[PDB]
Amino acid sequence: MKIRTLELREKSVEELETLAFSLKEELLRLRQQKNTQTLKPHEIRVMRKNIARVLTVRTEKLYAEMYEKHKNDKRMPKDLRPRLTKAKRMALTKRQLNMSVHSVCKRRRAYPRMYFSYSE
Amino acid sequence: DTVNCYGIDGETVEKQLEMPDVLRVPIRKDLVEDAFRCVRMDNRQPYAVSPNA
Amino acid sequence: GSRKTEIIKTRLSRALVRNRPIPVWKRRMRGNTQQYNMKRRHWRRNKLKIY
Amino acid sequence: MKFNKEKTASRRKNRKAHFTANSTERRIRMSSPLSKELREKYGFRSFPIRRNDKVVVMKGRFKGNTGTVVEVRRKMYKVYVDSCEASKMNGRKVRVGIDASNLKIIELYQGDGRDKILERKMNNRRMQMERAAKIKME
Amino acid sequence: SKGTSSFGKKNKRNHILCVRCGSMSYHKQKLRCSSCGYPEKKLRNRGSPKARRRRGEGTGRMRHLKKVRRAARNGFKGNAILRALRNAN
RNA sequence: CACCCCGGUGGGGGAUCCCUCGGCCUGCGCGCCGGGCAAGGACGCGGACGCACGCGAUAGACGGCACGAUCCUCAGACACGACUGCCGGUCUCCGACAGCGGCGCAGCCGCAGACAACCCCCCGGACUUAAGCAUAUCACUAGGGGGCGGAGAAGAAACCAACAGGGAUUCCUGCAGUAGCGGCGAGCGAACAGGGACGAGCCCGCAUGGCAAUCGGCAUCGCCGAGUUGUGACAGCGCACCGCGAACGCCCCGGACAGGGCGGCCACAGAGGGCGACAGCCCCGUAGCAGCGCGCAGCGGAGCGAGUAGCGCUGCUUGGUCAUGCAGCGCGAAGCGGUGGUGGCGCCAUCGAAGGCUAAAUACGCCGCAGGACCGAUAGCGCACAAGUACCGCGAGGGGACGGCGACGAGCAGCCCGCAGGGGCGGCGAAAGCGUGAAACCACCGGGGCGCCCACUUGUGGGCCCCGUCUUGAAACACGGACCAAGGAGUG
RNA sequence: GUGGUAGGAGGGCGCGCCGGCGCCGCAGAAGCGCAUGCGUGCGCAUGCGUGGAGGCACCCGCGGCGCAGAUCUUGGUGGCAG
Ligand SMILES: [Mg+2]
Ligand SMILES: [Mg+2]
Ligand SMILES: [Mg+2]
Ligand SMILES: [Mg+2]
Ligand SMILES: [Mg+2]
Ligand SMILES: [Mg+2]
Ligand SMILES: [Mg+2]
Ligand SMILES: [Mg+2]
Ligand SMILES: [Mg+2]
Ligand SMILES: [Mg+2]
Ligand SMILES: [Mg+2]
Ligand SMILES: [Mg+2]
Ligand SMILES: [Mg+2]
Ligand SMILES: [Mg+2]
Ligand SMILES: [Mg+2]
Ligand SMILES: [Mg+2]
Ligand SMILES: [Mg+2]
Ligand SMILES: [Mg+2]
Ligand SMILES: [Mg+2]
Ligand SMILES: [Mg+2]
Ligand SMILES: [Mg+2]
Ligand SMILES: [Mg+2]
Ligand SMILES: [Mg+2]
Ligand SMILES: [Mg+2]
Ligand SMILES: [Mg+2]
Ligand SMILES: [Mg+2]
Ligand SMILES: [Mg+2]
Ligand SMILES: [Mg+2]
Ligand SMILES: [Mg+2]
Ligand SMILES: [Mg+2]
Ligand SMILES: [Mg+2]
Ligand SMILES: [Mg+2]
Ligand SMILES: [Mg+2]
Ligand SMILES: [Mg+2]
Ligand SMILES: [Mg+2]
Ligand SMILES: [Mg+2]
Ligand SMILES: [Mg+2]
Ligand SMILES: [Mg+2]
Ligand SMILES: [Mg+2]
Ligand SMILES: [Mg+2]
Ligand SMILES: [Mg+2]
Ligand SMILES: [Zn+2]
Repeated sequence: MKIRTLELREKSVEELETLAFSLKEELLRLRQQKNTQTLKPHEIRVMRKNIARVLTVRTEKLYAEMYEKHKNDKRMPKDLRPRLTKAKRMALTKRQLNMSVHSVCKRRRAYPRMYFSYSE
Repeated sequence: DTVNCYGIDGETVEKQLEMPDVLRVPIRKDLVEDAFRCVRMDNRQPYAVSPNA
Repeated sequence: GSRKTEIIKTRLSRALVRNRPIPVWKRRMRGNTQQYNMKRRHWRRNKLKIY
Repeated sequence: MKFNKEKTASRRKNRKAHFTANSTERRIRMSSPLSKELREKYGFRSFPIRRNDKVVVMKGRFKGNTGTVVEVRRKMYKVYVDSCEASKMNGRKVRVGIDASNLKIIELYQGDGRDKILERKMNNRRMQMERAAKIKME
Repeated sequence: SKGTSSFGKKNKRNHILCVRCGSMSYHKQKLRCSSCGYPEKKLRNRGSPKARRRRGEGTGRMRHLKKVRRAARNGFKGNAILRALRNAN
């Protein structure tokens, strides 16, 4: 947690792409020092994890950006649709299940639900 | 044979009831044991080994 | 046998790096009930099925 | 009796829940009673023990000793109090592990936001006592 | 002849690594795995009642299924970043 | 001297007992896979990392939120959030294509693969029972193939009935081990009722003709397409959902109090677990306490089902009997037809097939949860342990064994000897030193010499062949038995 | 009055657990070893040693309830055999 997420929200998506490449370089210099010399035990750990932290903030900013790009799209990208289940994505909608023929509409309209109470 | 009904004071007799005829029934100790044996195995839950075991 | 496919050598390398004792710092960990690696494999006694 | 069917009275599941408790639950299970001087201020019965807590030992060999908590270890459930020690052979003094139930907190540490956590339990206890007072009023 | 002498000639290896199931059961001549039946599309009908216990579903990592159990438990709310964006509009 | 027997000490081994983060069973809940790349696999990923488990090049905690001080073997990390929890990201590669299919289709989609308990469709045994056996039985099972779903299938009468008539399906009870089938042998074997659970009903087709009023797609209010070989209709949903929870002191014993004794206290809490012995009051807990909203609009209604029904033949099936069902083939309908335990014909009675949908009651494994007159490490799952692991098999596959110090605070290496393993004096601890430590067996020591029964003055006499078993008959030159522990067979 | 195979019957002993009921246990439970006693017998009780946390008796109820054998099963160990 050497690189904090608070600073990564300020950077842009392509600015996080360059940061992950720059942090990958420093990890290669750390893996050099681990082989040749000693290192503090979690230096490779920390630099590996803030590469992941930069890339996560990159992904989280990119999901937010791509959603507002293709929000009012006819077909949104599959990334931005909710991954329910293949069966649940192929389910009929509640509007489609409520679809009934004209005779069922007229009958429910002409004979609606009654609210009543009985007593003997 | 009349029984007292006590208050929560525990000493004052409030009513004096007659004994109900249930409590004057001569006890058949064998019959209460025979019924207790079958009543005890009303909540008897099953046990078995696994059929593959 | 000095001629092998890419899959054979990767499986042979994975069998080789696996075949090592418990690192000695693990014997000082609490709750470490393992004293020696019981899954050690010797090349003459135990065969690998890498064909 | 326990009338909640969804909680276990099972010994096996309660014992497994104790030894495979996670670290958040193991902190709660390592609670310790307060003194009466702390309970007049805070009100709650006990609180989870922490490092730098002043503690009087209530049971065991060190019973009646006072000292600060210098080490809590959640796995194996042991609180190590300053001035509750035993020597090794090489003269090295080791703190002796005491269960948290055998310790009573004399002075609560309040440094690392713990005064917030004490006041959160204190206020929720005070608020829940107000609801039970109104319900018994009605 | 029949026994100890004939075992010296057993230096062919007929069943090699299957690319689908990873057992050493893919035959070279037959070009079919004896365990899982690759390259048939459906899995081979397992030859024993215990073979499902060794090789079936749940005996592996269940990488997608453990995720979809966790999403189903929470109500399939899905991606946490996109969840707040659909909630705002 | 050896040998044998008995005891003591020490071995040997792991029985017993006590324990149990495990199993088993029952109930309930859930019932959610997949080109958005599944199941499964391969290969990689930890600072020191083999196994296990976790994970995917964002590779041994990446983000958000909650939590709030430790994690630990070393080194280190940590309020700029340790350890955690919940959810989400990332999620290599092999493994679902000679792909197949839908839609005018700039293109957009679907199918495949997994799951195999439950359910639906097809295929379909034999052992077995009949004291043989062939039909029968096992069994319309096992098994194989295909296919779904959270249930499925079924389902709104071409039904039951013969009454004073009932009224979808499914399930329960019951009819009923009955009618009946059956080398009428073995055996098999339903239905209507009556009672109940649960309840629910609907639709397409022959829709206007003063104009397809209908739909799909798009780069969208306009094109293009479908379509007259005929398109056409909205009543149901959603959110919220806590944190706190009462009450104990002294004395004794002890390594330690939860024990004993005395005295209290709380209880809508005396369920259970932890804590150095057995705790209502030490801890975790336990009893106890909290809801709501938003919706429903219109325009046809007599439409009707053919290579079918039925008949004939055949094969299968069924309790179904001069045919119950199903199929194939031949024949092939009607305006009235079907049916009436099932020969034909006639009556009378009762329904309307050959098109479609339909909740609930019903079934069920994994998994989650909760229980139990279950089992307690040779038991219980194969697995309480690095178990579908080690290991074996070319392969399909096969498949074990192994639990326990203590207050997880101490439990060491001081001195002498030995190259060393170690030994001896010591050391820690209440003790054990990975609980208890039976027997077989063994070492040494001590005592004694029938293998047993009887008798007594204990070494003599008298009596005794090896048990089990089958057998007319066993000491048998009948068979099984080296020893010991544990397990081990009339149950449901 | 007194034998007894196959066999039937009765009454008890013993084991795991149950509903009760009397109790016991760190001042030492079960288990185990050796003794003594009781008992026709199944078996029971005690003493001492060990052990270190549970157990006993009786009445009830449930039963996977009693072993010398099965070329029994599993484990251990002998003789053979230095
Ligand atoms: Mg080679
Ligand atoms: Mg070899
Ligand atoms: Mg050859
Ligand atoms: Mg060949
Ligand atoms: Mg001896
Ligand atoms: Mg054993
Ligand atoms: Mg279950
Ligand atoms: Mg994937
Ligand atoms: Mg993180
Ligand atoms: Mg399929
Ligand atoms: Mg059979
Ligand atoms: Mg026969
Ligand atoms: Mg026979
Ligand atoms: Mg025969
Ligand atoms: Mg499904
Ligand atoms: Mg259906
Ligand atoms: Mg039959
Ligand atoms: Mg129409
Ligand atoms: Mg409390
Ligand atoms: Mg026909
Ligand atoms: Mg008619
Ligand atoms: Mg009739
Ligand atoms: Mg119809
Ligand atoms: Mg044992
Ligand atoms: Mg076992
Ligand atoms: Mg062989
Ligand atoms: Mg021992
Ligand atoms: Mg005879
Ligand atoms: Mg003879
Ligand atoms: Mg004999
Ligand atoms: Mg002879
Ligand atoms: Mg023999
Ligand atoms: Mg036995
Ligand atoms: Mg006699
Ligand atoms: Mg007899
Ligand atoms: Mg007993
Ligand atoms: Mg007894
Ligand atoms: Mg038995
Ligand atoms: Mg025996
Ligand atoms: Mg015998
Ligand atoms: Mg031998
Ligand atoms: Zn394969």
